[PDB]
Amino acid sequence: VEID
Amino acid sequence: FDPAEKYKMDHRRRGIALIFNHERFFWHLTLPERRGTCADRDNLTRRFSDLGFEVKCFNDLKAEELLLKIHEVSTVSHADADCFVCVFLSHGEGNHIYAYDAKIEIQTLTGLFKGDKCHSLVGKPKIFIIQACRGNQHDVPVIPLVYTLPAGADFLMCYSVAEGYYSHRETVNGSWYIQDLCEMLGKYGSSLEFTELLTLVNRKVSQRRVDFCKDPSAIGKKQVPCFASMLTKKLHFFPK
Repeated sequence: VEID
Repeated sequence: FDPAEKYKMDHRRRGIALIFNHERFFWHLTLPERRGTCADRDNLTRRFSDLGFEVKCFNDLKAEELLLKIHEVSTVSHADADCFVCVFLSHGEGNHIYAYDAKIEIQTLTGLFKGDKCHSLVGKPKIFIIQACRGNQHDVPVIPLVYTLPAGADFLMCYSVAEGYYSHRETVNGSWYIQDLCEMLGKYGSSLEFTELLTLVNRKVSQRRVDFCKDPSAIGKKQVPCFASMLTKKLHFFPK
């Protein structure tokens, strides 16, 4: 999961 | 006064859906690549095409190019369309999203579709959907214990997260919000009222959590989407  | 009044969605065309899809950024912005974004782009393309939209995608446009393209679209006639949809998939913070090389304030984009600037969308839904971070707060989990029209009317702003927060994207499946939006479009898009459907998306996204993370402090963090309606009627996408 990555941060936008 | 009819409490059940619906927008007229019987024009010859559903309308245009634009998707601005941003995966990489000018090196000096120091922004990480957004793997999974082309999955969102493709997912949305399928769901909106199924609802009758003419979908047009643009990938990694620079700000000037992006502005030119949105200006163009705001100037072509939408007389025989039901509505207009515009999607941004990118980084952001505050009240801005990033094009490849520079930030753009979201109000710059929407202002071009206000009623005085775009007469052929007057009285028609103008729907903006924004998958982007909106600040540097990472939401934590909790548990329960003559009638003219205003030129600002009939916008619907659909944000992947509430103001000020990070938004989440899976590197393969795409963003939490776009996956859940597309799932709900697939199941309910052609029947439920659109803000009712967005509310379902809010519940879906709010159930997800960061299950694994290199930063242990971010495990279990959360996100709630947020939509703002200046709509004046019920909005449906019944098969045309």
